[PDB]
Amino acid sequence: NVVEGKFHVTGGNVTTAAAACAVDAGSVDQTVQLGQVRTASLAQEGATSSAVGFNIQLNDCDTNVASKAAVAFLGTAIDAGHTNVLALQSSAAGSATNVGVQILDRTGAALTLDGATFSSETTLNNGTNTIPFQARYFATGAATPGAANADATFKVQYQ
Repeated sequence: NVVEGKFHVTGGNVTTAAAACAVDAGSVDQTVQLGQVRTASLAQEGATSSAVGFNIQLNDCDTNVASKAAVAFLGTAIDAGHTNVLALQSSAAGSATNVGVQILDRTGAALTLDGATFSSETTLNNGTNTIPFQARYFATGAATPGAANADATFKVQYQ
């Protein structure tokens, strides 16, 4: 009686303004294992699984172009009442219900997933910089077992 799955995320720079950095090729397409979580530990709205880390690495940054970077994520919100929780992908094995996936920035806050809400700003050094994130399961009710995969895309904005 578990939910198990992965978080798949792809992304790149905002392309409508100058980019201070290149996005590392290892960060533009990643899959984060969310783990095996018993539904008993996701039995009520608000319950969350232990978060799993993932990073977005930026290379060759020039702080004369911009001093800060942040990341916005886009994905399907699980419902209108939880716009910072990703809906699960469908699966042949039958996907879990009443549970979605959240993306957290360094501050621990779950991020809105509408492509317009940027994470906390990271002050850049020249060269390589890493922006750390986390992913976890979030229960919108009594979770039911089954595959629990989610996907999203990201854009890196410079300021």
